[PDB]
Amino acid sequence: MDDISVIKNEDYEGSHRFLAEELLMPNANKTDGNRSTMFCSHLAQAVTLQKAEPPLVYTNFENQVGKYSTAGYRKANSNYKVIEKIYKNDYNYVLIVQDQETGEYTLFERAECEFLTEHYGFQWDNDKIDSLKKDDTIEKDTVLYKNTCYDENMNFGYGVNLNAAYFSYKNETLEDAIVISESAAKKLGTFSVNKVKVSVNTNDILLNLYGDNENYKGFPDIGEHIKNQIIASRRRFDYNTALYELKNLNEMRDSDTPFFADGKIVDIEIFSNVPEEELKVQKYNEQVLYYINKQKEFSNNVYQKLKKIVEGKDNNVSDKLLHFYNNCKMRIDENISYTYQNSKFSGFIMEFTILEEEPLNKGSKITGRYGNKGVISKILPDDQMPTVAEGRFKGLKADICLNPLGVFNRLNPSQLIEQELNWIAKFIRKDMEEAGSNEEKVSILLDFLNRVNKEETELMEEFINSLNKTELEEFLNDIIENGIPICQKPFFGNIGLDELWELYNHYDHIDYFKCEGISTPLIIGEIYMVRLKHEPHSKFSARSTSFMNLRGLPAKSKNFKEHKDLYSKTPVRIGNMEISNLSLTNEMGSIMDMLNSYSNNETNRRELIMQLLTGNPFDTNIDLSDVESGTSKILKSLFTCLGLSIDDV
Amino acid sequence: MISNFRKFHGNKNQEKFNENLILNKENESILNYLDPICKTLEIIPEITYLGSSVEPINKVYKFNKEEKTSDIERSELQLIKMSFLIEKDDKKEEINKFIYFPKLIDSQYFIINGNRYYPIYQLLDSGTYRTNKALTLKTLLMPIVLREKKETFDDINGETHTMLNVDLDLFKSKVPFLIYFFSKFGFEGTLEYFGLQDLIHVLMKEDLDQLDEDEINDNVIFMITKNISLVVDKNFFSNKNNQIIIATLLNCFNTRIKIDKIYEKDYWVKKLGGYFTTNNSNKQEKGEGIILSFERILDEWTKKILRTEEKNKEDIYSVVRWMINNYLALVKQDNMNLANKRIRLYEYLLHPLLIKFSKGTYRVLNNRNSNKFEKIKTIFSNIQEGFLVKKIINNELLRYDNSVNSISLFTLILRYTQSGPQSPFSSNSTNNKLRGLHPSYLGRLGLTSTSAGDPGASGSLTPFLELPENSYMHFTEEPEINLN
Repeated sequence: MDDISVIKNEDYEGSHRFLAEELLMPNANKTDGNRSTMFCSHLAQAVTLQKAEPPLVYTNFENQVGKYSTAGYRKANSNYKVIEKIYKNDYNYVLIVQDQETGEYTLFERAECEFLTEHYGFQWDNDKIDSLKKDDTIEKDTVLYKNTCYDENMNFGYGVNLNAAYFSYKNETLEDAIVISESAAKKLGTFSVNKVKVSVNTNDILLNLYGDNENYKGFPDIGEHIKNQIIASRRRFDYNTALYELKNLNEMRDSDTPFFADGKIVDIEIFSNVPEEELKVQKYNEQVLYYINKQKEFSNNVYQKLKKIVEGKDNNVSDKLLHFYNNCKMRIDENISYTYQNSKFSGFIMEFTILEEEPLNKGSKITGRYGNKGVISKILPDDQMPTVAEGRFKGLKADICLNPLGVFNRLNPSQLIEQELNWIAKFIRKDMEEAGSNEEKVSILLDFLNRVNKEETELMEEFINSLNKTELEEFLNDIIENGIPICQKPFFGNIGLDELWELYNHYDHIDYFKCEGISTPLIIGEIYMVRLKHEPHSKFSARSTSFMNLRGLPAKSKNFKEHKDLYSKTPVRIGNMEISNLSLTNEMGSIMDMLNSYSNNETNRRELIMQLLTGNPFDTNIDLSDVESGTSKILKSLFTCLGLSIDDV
Repeated sequence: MISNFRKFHGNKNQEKFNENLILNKENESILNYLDPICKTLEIIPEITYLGSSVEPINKVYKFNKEEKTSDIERSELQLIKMSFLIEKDDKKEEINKFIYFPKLIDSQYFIINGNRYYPIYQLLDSGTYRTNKALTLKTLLMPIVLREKKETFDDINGETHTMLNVDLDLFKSKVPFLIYFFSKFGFEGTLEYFGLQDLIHVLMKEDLDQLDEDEINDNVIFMITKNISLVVDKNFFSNKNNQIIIATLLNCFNTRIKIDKIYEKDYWVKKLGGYFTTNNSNKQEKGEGIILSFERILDEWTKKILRTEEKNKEDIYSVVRWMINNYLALVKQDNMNLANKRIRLYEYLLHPLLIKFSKGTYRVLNNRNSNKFEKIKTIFSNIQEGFLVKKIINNELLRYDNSVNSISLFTLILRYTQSGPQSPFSSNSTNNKLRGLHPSYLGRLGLTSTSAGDPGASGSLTPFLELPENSYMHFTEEPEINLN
């Protein structure tokens, strides 16, 4: 293949026009392709972090990426002027606003959650919109509300900065394993929001889980938090026999259908299909009668609030406002029946949205930018982790220890460069902090920035000379506290090898840190960490005895999808080679007995269950019986349908 | 203040992104793509098109007591109204159909049944490309394909030549490409139309006896029948592409022939019929039908898409002539190059309506000894207001939105897949060539981002890409081979 000859490096000079999704990862011309191509998937699967921070070593390309991603923030397209705002609940409320240049009307709704997918979401950090009130003015560039990733000044951020070192800890870092201090685990966090659809029929009722008989609170309140991971449990009721069934509603019974969820309930909504006159008398269906009424009140409000706007001669309204107005005016009318899944349900059905914060736990995965994927193995108190107790800055403690065995074998030397850069930044920052007035302090900085990225020096000088004395002092104090940011581009413009050699040669007062109880020089730097989607609770499964298929064999049941159970009660099948590998041993009768008594013969299964339940728990001496299995009957029926039979002897 | 300096340094950048490319999906209009699919139905002489339009939907509800039914889940739709005028001897019915189509909200996604769906671009070749021992041109529904086969011929003196003959694999048959022209324009008509009538002549036995001896070397004389001979120039025979026509012409004829049968179109119209229908009674009639169909294979959209000049774009015959004139250069080109590929967004979404219309029109085309008006009415009788939505969702044309991060620019805004309707890519086919890379990819596509589940079936467009304007989503403006 000689088609490569068309490619010429003369034109591709000083321009990153040939990189997609690699603009974020720096020093992209050092790592190989096999490890680099994993970074795209790693970025594709990255959950949101509560305490998001901007990266210390930035590629100067993430700001535009954040700006052009409109799925997390909502700004004002044109200058508005607040007309009205109305409430709907404790938190959620809407507002109607009007333009000043076209005369149209639009709506903005404040929320407290978002359902990105079936399990993961985020929480809106709505602050500016709340401060807006009482007919104010909204400008062009203002942002109403934003996600947790974006900071105050639109700077992007999708990870954290953690002190790291390359070390081996009791062979707990074999293969790809990571230990992490408790403080870093506290710093790292995640969100989780899920929606659950409970259903109620005419026959069914709701147990008095919360509260006494005076307040028949079937379900939690608007802002309360659920307990025991049970949101609501409904019990079937039969007309024939209820005297001995409804004696005590404060305790669970044998035949119940509870619903499991965890978190804090934020939003509810109830849809009903029964006449209100019949619902007014039922005492047990009390709390619903509250909320529904409140809901209707809200709707009535809008019908009396902006009815002069849309129904007037102007009628200059956007599509969203008109659709919302029609939808809200639908409810207050009479003789309306809803439908679900193209069917008319009888009893009412509500909605619940539940929000919860999940901390970092053992078994999760965290990766860096260069695709050095790892798995959390064992967390420790911060005391146990190595510390430096000899140098001037005694106290610094590493937060994560990575595997040192597979760094060169993995063919990706970028991590070493990043750690060395952050270590040199730490040393130069401490040297600047030790002494020096503001007159020359910046000079000590500029020299270091002169040998790393020549493009940054001009902007450094311009920004430094632009400010006044007090702001310059504040900025110097801030850079002393946090650390000097270092910028370098992914492909064209960065440090290689000769620059690192010269930088090391110029600074002659630098030595490795001497830890305590180690007797080996060590270096600790700061690296960028991003959490990943993969979790242990999303695939864990166990099964004792679930629903059986129509034929008789066990089969998958759809109950976990509707939040009716904790574990995904799905059995694991024995593969084609599993039986053979079991038959590696000369014993075959034991294999046959196990299979028949586990998932083939009904009588054998029942006999085993009984003999296991009653008898001696410490020592078991079961004795299986001999009864023709189901699979034999199925095969015989199918073959005799074909016209052939299996004959012994 | 680190944040202020970071914002200032970010604002002082120079290689800014391409604003126009990202906000592009909202520029597309359904009415632009609606016309060719409706005009496809014009094959039946009775049906005449009258246009279609979007109807207003804004309305203020007035209080009513009619037991209204409302859905629990939210969805957004838009109404499109199409009109047709069915004309007959006395009946002149007008049919107005209404269809629901999802609307683009937030310029990024559709909301249907409370769920969110993300449209994705599809990448496919422009057409007139080359596959294994064949030259194929993509089309809306009928993929016209040319197939080549080698053949051997002997002249009067006994010299043996190996040449090529081309057949159009249309309607599940192998037919010479010259017989269509011979049926439509005739022998002399085809000779004039190709432009080679000054170099092709037919002579009888008596003229063969009086043949010019000194012109034998200058003009190679080839056998036609036991008595009829062919007069052609060696200079014309020099070029292989020119020799293709001679080989096909000699392959078309058979041993049995009559001098006056050559000028008669029916003489080989019945031959084409016999190729199609075995029964002798209908040999004429059936053949005529094929001709009609052969004049409706090409539609308006394929006319607009092609980059050839106007003179080679009048109709199907001109397209075939232009394709066969430059067969060698077209077959010498490669396939993996990006200069002849494009991206579609809505034409791969409007597929089910076209499929339904084709299925409906074939039934009425294959009707015999019955009143046409009832069948024509039954063609348009069934139009469900939830046809497009149900067919799109059920067949998984759209991709379910399953993402967890807020970084959407590189993940879903710019994503292209090679699979889907009319997609040569197939996992079971094991075509490793399509999953590779080409030097033309660099500079206009991402060479890194690949789906781990199935490599090569999903990438990501380069944010700095600048699609040329007014080229219908074409990466370039000229094909890979100049042909100039």
